[PDB]
Amino acid sequence: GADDVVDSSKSFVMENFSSYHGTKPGYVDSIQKGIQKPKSGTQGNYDDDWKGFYSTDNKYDAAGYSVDNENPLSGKAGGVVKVTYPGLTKVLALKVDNAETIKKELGLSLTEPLMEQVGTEEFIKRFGDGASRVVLSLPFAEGSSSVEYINNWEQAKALSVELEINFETRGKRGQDAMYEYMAQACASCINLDWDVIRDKTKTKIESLKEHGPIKNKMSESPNKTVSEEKAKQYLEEFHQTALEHPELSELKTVTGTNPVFAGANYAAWAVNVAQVIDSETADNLEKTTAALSILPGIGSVMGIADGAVHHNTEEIVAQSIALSSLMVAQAIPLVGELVDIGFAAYNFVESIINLFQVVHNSYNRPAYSPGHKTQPFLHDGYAVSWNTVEDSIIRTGFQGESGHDIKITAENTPLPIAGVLLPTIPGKLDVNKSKTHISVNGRKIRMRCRAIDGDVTFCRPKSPVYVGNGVHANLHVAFHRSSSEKIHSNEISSDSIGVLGYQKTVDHTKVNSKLSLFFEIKS
Amino acid sequence: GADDVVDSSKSFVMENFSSYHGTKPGYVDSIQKGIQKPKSGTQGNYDDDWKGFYSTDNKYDAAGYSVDNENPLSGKAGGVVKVTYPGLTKVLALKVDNAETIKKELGLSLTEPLMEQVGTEEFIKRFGDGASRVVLSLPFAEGSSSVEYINNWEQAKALSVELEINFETRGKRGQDAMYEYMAQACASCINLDWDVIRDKTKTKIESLKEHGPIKNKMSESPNKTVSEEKAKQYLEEFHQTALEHPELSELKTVTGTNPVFAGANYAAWAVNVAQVIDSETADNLEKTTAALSILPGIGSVMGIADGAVHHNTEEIVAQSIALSSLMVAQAIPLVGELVDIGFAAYNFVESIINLFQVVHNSYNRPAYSPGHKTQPFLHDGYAVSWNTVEDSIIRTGFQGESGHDIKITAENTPLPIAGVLLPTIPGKLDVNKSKTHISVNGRKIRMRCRAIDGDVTFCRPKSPVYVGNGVHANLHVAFHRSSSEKIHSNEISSDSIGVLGYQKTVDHTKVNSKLSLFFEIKS
Ligand SMILES: Nc1ncnc2c1ncn2[C@@H]1O[C@H](CO)[C@@H](OP(=O)(O)OC[C@H]2O[C@@H](n3ccc(=O)[nH]c3=O)[C@H](O)[C@@H]2OP(=O)(O)O)[C@H]1O
Ligand SMILES: Nc1ncnc2c1ncn2[C@@H]1O[C@H](CO)[C@@H](OP(=O)(O)OC[C@H]2O[C@@H](n3ccc(=O)[nH]c3=O)[C@H](O)[C@@H]2OP(=O)(O)O)[C@H]1O
Repeated sequence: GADDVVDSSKSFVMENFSSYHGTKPGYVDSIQKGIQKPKSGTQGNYDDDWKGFYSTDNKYDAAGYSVDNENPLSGKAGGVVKVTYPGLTKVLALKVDNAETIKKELGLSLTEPLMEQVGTEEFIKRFGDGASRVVLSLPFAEGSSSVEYINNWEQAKALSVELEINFETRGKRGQDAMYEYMAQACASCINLDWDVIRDKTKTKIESLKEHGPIKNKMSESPNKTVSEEKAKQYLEEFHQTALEHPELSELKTVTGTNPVFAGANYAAWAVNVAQVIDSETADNLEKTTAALSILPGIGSVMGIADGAVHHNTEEIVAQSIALSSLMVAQAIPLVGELVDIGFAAYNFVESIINLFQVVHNSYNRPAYSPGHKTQPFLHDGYAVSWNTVEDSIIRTGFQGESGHDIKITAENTPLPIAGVLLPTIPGKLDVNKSKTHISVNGRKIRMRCRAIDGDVTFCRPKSPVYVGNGVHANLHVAFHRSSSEKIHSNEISSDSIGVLGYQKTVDHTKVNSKLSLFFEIKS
Repeated sequence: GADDVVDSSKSFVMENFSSYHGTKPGYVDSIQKGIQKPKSGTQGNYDDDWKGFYSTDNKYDAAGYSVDNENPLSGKAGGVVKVTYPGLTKVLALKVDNAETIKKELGLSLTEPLMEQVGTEEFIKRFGDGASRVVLSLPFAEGSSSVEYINNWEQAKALSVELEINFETRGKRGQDAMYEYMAQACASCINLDWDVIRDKTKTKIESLKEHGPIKNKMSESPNKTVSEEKAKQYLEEFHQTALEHPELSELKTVTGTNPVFAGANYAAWAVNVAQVIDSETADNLEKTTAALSILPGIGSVMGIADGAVHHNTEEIVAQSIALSSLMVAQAIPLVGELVDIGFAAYNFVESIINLFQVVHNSYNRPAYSPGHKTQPFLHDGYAVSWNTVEDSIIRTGFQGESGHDIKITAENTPLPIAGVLLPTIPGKLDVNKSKTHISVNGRKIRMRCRAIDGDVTFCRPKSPVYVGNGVHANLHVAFHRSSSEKIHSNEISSDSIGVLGYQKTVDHTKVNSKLSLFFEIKS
C-alpha cells in the first residue's frame, strides 16, 4: 500500500513549484537554457532506481553543490539556479528511501528503475492528484530541516530555469562569494570580510617582519634541520617575542584567556604544517588545503574553544593568521623542505582562510543533536556512536539497499575527519557512492570513494569535515544490494566501519587517528 | 489579479487535510458529531465577510480557544478536536486580510460575503486546482509562525471531527490541565506541577502559623484599620520574621540576591491586594483573578526579573506563594475588609497560581521582536510604539477594513495591560471585535469590547496580558468600514489609541496607568 511508503502530511499539489539546484562553474549559463540528462556519468545517482535531476528547497544547500569537482577543497563555486515547473506538480514525500520497498508498496514494476517509472503517465495518473508530474521528496539530511527533490529526467525538461546567484560574477578570491552567500542563512552569524582580513594580515606580516626584536629572535633560529622538540621550543620563544608587537596587542590580551590560544599551540601547529608541506603541495593550493585540513589543533589559530568562535573580528583574526603564518615561515627551515618564503604568506594564508570559512559555516549552523543515543566509542577526543541500534545491523535479507547513521562529535576545538572505511562484499553488498555522505550541523557533504585492501571502501569527504563542541556530524552509509544471493554473517571481509580522524606522528610516521564501530550481520 | 492577494508558496492541494479547533466546556463531545454553524452568534466573525469555521495548524494555539467564555480568566478549558477534510482540499494562502481587496482582486461579487463566496462551486472550480473545496489561509499572529484556517460553513459540514484533548477529563485543578498541555509546546520549559505546589503551599502556611516568632509578630499587629504606611511597615518586619523560618530557607537565600525579591515589595503587593479585595470579590475566584491581574509588582512574588524566571522549582514557588499568602492574611485587617485569611489561603492562592501559569506560559515562548521600530512612548515602565509608520495612519479612502499594530513592552518585571481604548466614528469606522486582539509572544488573546463615552470602544483581553523583559505584545487593531461615505479628519472624536496598564491610586482613588499613541488620518 502506498500508505507505508508515502507521508501525506508532506505531500501536496502546487502551482509553479520552484526549487534550487547548485551549479558548477561553466554551467550556470547553459543550465538556464534547459534541464536535460547528461549523456554519460551517474545522471543523478549511482543506483539506477534513483537517477533523476536533483533540487532542494533551500538555496544555501543548493550552493553546497556548486564547487568545481576537480578541486573540491579550493576550486571555484559556480552558482545556484531556481527551477520552476509551470502549472501543477504533485510532490510525493517518501517515508523510506529504499527504492525496492517503494516499488513493492506502490505496486510498481520491480524490473524497471523507480525514478523512470515516476515519469510515466500511469504513475502520474495514479499518484499525481490531477497534476502534470510528480517529484519525489525526501528529507535532505540529519540535523537539517531542508528537503531534497528527485525529479524524473524527462519530466524535468518542463522546468523553467532562472539564475539565483552566480558566485563567479563577484570577482572574489577563493570561495569567498560562496561562503558569504551561505552566511546569509543566519542574517549564530559570523560573517567576516575575508578581503579586509587578507589585507590586514598582509599588512601585519610585513610589520612583524620588520620589528627589531622579531628580527633578533629570527637570528637566534637554528635555520637548519633540528628535532621536532627543538623546532617547537624555538617557536614558543618566537611566539612570545612576537606577541609583544603592538599590532598584535588584542591577540596578546586574549591569549591568556584560553589555554587553546597558548604559544605552545601556535608552535605545535606551526611545526606540524612545516612537516607536512613539501615543495609540491606548497605549490598547489588544493593540495595545501587537503594537507592542512587533516591536522589537529586548528581551534588555536581560529580561536575556537569550548563551543564558541572567540576570534570573531576581521582584526583578531588577521592578527592570529599573521602570527601563525609568520611561525610557519620560521618552521619551514627547521623541519620542512622548501624555505620561509612563498608558502607561508601566500598558499598558507589562502588555504587557512578557507578552513576558517568552513568552520565558521558550521558554527553559524544549529547543532546536530550533541548527545549520543547509544554508548559512544571515544578516542583522541572524538566520540563515535550508532544513531540507533538498528543502524548497527545489516539484515542478511534486506532487499534493495540499507542506510546507517553514526553520530561523530569531538570534545572541544575543531578536529578533522579524514575519511570513512566501509565494509563490502563485492557484487552483493556495495557502497552506494551518491547516497553515502556526512552531514555537519545539517550541511550535507558528498564523498569520493575507492576500493582498498580487504573489501573495504575508502570515502573521503568532498569539503573539509570538522566536529567539535557545537559542531556534530552524521555519517550516513548507504549500502546497495547488487545481488539476490545470500549474505552470511561470516561472509563479509570486514565487520566494522572506521572513522579516520586527524593525522598524527606514530613511530615517526604520519598516520591518521582511527575509531571503529562494529556491525552485527544478522537476519 | 490572484497573485496580488494569493501567496502561492503557501497554497497547495492536500489529501486528508487536518487542522485543530479549540472547544469549549460542554461542546467537546457534540462537536465531534459535526461542524455546524451556530444558529445565532457571530459565527466566526463580527464581519460578514469573515464568518466561517476557524481552525489552526497548531493544537496549542487551538487550546487557547477552549476556556469557558463566561469565566474567561478562571473557568475551565474544554479541549481541542482535530477536524479533517476527506479527499482533496485546496489551501489558499493570502497576502492580505482585507476582504474588500481579496473580493476585488479575485474578481468576486462585492455584494456577497467573501467566505460565503468561498464555498461556491464556481470559486472552487476556479481556485481549487482539482480539490473538493478551498480553505482560506492567513498568518496566525505576530510573533507566531502558526496558521489560521478559515473554512466556509457549508463546506465545513464535510469535516470529520476527532478528539485531540479534553482537559476536563484530566480531573485536575483550575486551568492546570490546559496549561501543562501548552507546556508541551516547548518540550525554554518551566512546567511546574501545581498539584505539588498547591500542597507544599498548604504545608508551609500551617507550619508558619504555628511558628513561635510568627504568631507573636502577629500579636503585635494593630489588627485594625491603620494606614498604608503602618500596614506596610508591619508587613516588612513580618516578612523578615517569616523569611527566617527553616521552611522558607531557599527563598531567604534568594531574597537578597535581587531587589525585586525584597520584603518591601512583598509588603507593598500584600497591602494592594488587601486593599483591592472586598467581600464580593473575595467570594468569587473569577473576580479575584480580574482584581489581582491588574496590579503591578506580581514579579516580586513570581521571582521574575531581568528577563528570567528565578523561582523555577515547585519549592521556592510554594515558599513564595505561602509567605505572600500569610502577608495577604495580615494585610486584610489593617487596610482591607472582613474578607480575612479565609481568602488568603484559598482564592488568593488559586487566583495567584493561575497568573504564574500565564506569565510562565509567556516565558516558555520565544520573545517577540524586542526592538521598538518607531520611537516608543514610555511611561510607568511601559513602552508603546507604532509597529510601522503606516500603522499610525488611517487612510481616509481605505475600503473594507484596516489593521494597525502597536508593540507593547515593559521594562523588567511583569506589568499588566488592563485594556485598550480605540477611536471610532460609529456609522463609518467600527472596531472589528473578532479581529482586534493582543498577541503576547505569539499567544493570541481575544478581546471583550464595549462602547464608552466619546466614540471610544474599550477592549479588555480575554486572558491576562503581561509585558516585561522577555514578554512583548503586539496589539492588533482591526477597523471595519461600515459606510462608503468617506472620512474627514476632524470627523473622528478621538485621534488616539489608549493603552491601559496597571492599577494605581491617584488622589486616593484607584485609577489605571494610561499611555496614548496618536493616529494620523491621511489619504
Ligand atoms: N542543463 C543541465 N541539466 C541537468 N543537469 C546539468 C545541466 N548542466 C549541468 N548539469 C549538472 O549535471 C549533474 C546531473 O544533473 C549535476 O551536477 P554534478 O556535478 O553531476 O553533481 C554532483 C551530484 O550532486 C547532485 N546535485 C546537484 C545539485 C543540487 O542542488 N543537488 C544535487 O543533488 C547531482 O545529482 C549529482 O549526483 P551524482 O553525482 O550521484 O550523480 C548538474 O548541475
Ligand atoms: N458542532 C459545531 N460546529 C462548529 N462550531 C461549533 C460546534 N459546536 C460548538 N462550536 C463553536 O461555535 C463557534 C463558531 O465555530 C466556536 O466557538 P466560540 O466560543 O464561538 O469561539 C470564540 C471565537 O474563536 C474562534 N475560534 C475558535 C477555535 C479555534 O481554534 N479558532 C477560532 O478562531 C471562533 O470562530 C470564534 O470567533 P467569534 O467569537 O469572533 O465568533 C466553536 O467552538
